[PDB]
Amino acid sequence: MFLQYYLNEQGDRVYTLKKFDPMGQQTCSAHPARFSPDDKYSRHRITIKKRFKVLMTQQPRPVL
Amino acid sequence: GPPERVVLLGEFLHPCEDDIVCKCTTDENKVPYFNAPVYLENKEQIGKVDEIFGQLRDFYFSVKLSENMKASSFKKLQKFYIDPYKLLPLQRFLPRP
Amino acid sequence: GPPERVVLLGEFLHPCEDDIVCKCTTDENKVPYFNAPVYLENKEQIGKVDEIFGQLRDFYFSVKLSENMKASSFKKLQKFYIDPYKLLPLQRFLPRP
Amino acid sequence: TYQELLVNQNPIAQPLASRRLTRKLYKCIKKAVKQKQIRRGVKEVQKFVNKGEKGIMVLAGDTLPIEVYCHLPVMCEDRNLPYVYIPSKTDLGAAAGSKRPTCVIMVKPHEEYQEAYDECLEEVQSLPLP
Amino acid sequence: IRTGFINLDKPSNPSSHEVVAWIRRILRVEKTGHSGTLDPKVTGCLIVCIERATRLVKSQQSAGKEYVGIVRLHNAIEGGTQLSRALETLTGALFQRPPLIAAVKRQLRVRTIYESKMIEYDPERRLGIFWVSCEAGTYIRTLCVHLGLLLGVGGQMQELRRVRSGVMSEK
Amino acid sequence: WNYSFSQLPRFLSGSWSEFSTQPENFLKGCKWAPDGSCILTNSADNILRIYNLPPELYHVEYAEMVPVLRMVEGDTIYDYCWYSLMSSAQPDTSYVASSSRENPIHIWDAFTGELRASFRAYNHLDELTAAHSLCFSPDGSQLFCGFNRTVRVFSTARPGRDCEVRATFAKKQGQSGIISCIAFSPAQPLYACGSYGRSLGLYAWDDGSPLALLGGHQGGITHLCFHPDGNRFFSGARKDAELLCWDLRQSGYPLWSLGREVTTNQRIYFDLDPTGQFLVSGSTSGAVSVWDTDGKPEPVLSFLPQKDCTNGVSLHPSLPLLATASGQRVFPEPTLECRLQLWWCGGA
Repeated sequence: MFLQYYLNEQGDRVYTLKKFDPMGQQTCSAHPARFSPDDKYSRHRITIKKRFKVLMTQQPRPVL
Repeated sequence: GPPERVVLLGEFLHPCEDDIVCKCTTDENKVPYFNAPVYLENKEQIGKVDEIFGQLRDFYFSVKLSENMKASSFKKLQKFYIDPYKLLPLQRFLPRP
Repeated sequence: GPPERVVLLGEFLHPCEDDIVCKCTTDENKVPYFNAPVYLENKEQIGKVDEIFGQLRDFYFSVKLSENMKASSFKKLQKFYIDPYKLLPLQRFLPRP
Repeated sequence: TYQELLVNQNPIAQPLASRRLTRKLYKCIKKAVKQKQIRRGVKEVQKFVNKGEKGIMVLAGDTLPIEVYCHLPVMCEDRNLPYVYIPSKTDLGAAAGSKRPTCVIMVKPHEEYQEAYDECLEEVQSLPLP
Repeated sequence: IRTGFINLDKPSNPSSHEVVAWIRRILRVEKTGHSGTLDPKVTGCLIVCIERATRLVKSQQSAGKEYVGIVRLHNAIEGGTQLSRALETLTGALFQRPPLIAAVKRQLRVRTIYESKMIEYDPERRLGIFWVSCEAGTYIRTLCVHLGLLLGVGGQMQELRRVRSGVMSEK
Repeated sequence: WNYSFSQLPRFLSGSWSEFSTQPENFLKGCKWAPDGSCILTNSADNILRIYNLPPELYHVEYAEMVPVLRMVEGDTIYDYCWYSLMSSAQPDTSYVASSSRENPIHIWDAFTGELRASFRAYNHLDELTAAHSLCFSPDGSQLFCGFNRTVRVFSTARPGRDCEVRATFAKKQGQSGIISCIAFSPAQPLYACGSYGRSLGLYAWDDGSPLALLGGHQGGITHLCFHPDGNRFFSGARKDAELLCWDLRQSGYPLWSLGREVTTNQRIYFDLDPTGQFLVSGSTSGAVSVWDTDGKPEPVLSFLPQKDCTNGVSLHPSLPLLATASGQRVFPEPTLECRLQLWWCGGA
């Protein structure tokens, strides 16, 4: 849809309409991916998120 | 709920079979709505206008009293008050020009 | 029909998509009823109150105009009037003590 | 110009095609679109990988969020289908004769561009895997 | 899990009651609550309380929200500063008519907008990003209509996302 | 003066320079005012432009045409039209309706170019929906406008959200899809709706009750024209080679089919004479074709305004003037300018 964003230097979302940020990188869509409850590709997403070290379990653990 | 203000409707005459007959004394001879709430000057509802009768410029009205009220309570020439929006002008009942 | 009297509701600001936006200037900061008829001081109905918006003590209202009216007709700071019974007190919308 | 698009790549966009291989893949897509032998959406590509239709699956390496298409790499590895990433989604759409972008295309084989298809297929399978 | 909650990023198709239904199928639990409705096409922060955490839902539902939305204006304005001033006007305790439901006309009510900000404006498409911090139960669709009336050009809420639900945010 | 396509139309001034401001701009049709005073043009920049009739016609070289008005919209313009009963003698009649993406139906004053009124169509959720088509009634009292599965009828006198809603699809029965064009019969008390769902529908004016439902076309219908007889009418579609001729008598099946190259998802216009004898149509190739309607319509002429798509064609109601709008969407590749033009079609 219309809302895009890019991250500033302290990790906050900076919302914008424009497809490119002030440093020339592409802006992400603000909205998450569309979900289906009948999705059967859980194995597949874990498989390659593990491979490229971007699964949520492999990130730095949050400070609570 | 309780209205912002109330205007003089009329004064108490004799009771009649557990409701109260009252002489109407409105400014400009205005006529109340049927089932219009009747208040005392403290803005407490005593009843509702049941009957309207008599001559056009000298008319009476009976008041069907509230659940908690009794017809013996009221004194002679005690005034009653009405929400000014459920009055109507006398011209409405007078004939068309 | 036409009401017995009308009280100052508000003044004309800019039009907006064939209805008219108006700054509310009532005595005691009273708030109009939704779909309350809006009159000019001649007691002629121009429209009805559609939207009410803005801060509590400085609010606006749009007027959905009548069949025969046009939004171009009205001048800046032209006053509009309402039947005083379809106003409400501000205290109603303020929080309970 | 190519190196500027390399900033926008995903975490999961490997193996990325070489600059010349990217050019070969676009030219193969143009010929396949003319012959009416491609599939464009995730919706489509997912449907025909399930049916078991063979083809080179070209992915856009700047797709975000990755959840929209990150199941497809493993769907290919289950069926031994050859897949490859390319720098941008806009160019992948532009290769298919479209102004709007797309994140994935599957090129089917055909007689009219069989030699170009086999040239692309050979280099895709030869890529180093992460 | 029975004493827990999820800080969910709600997707853009389903209703908020459908989303928490899907969560209670997946996790295989009997009860869930959801920190205030997001409308079917709205995304963002939705605190989903599970089981014994549903005892906290009133505190979560009553908490202050934040939104990032897009207003689409129906005619051109002078510039981004004019939209920025209309947002400053609609700060503080505002009148808002609650929408009709089952032909039950709810009365005009008051809701506070704590802060407003005009983030970006596009004169070509007549689109404006706004950020709003507000009380629970504020109608942002209604805010965009009023913002359009106040400018004189007219307007509608194109898009919406909730970036904060009380204690939890998208950060 | 009278129309004659025994000879190729002579060139008369057009405008190219202002359309070349934006990259990959293109015209989206052209329409004469019903009195013949001026011509209205849509473009991919979302700017309606009005050009006056050339003074040098009545006064040889002609200068490049300049528009007397530019009236900017903020989004894709789906449809636009002159008021049905326009005359340049009356400021109250000279105005232009215009619908745009996620916007109200705007009414623009044709002299000053100010926003004069707004008609607003809301769905059941109270969200604004934009009209994909526009048509004034032959009296000029009502403004018909097409949406997904429904026509709305605003009263021209009362601008606003107030409208009579007319559903064309009820419990999976009737005319489905976005209603892309409306047109009224000059003689009969009816109107015809074309849809992007393949079908045509006829409807009675007063009630909106279906008179007929017609197939024929192999793509989404984009335009309609009634013949001045009242019986006969014509239709055209996107990505569809045939321009279908119909008749209100002997209904249910199209009488004839006229060939034209349409290879894009475009509203390629076509128009009749005021007298009703000739029929002119554009093409994605560029070639403007002409048929004599007075049996099957006979091909009279084919000529090329430019080496590009001729999307718009408009015939002047009094004079023998053909207007032509050009341009189309260019498709990219991994790493001629569009124009309005006038043409004299009078006899020797």
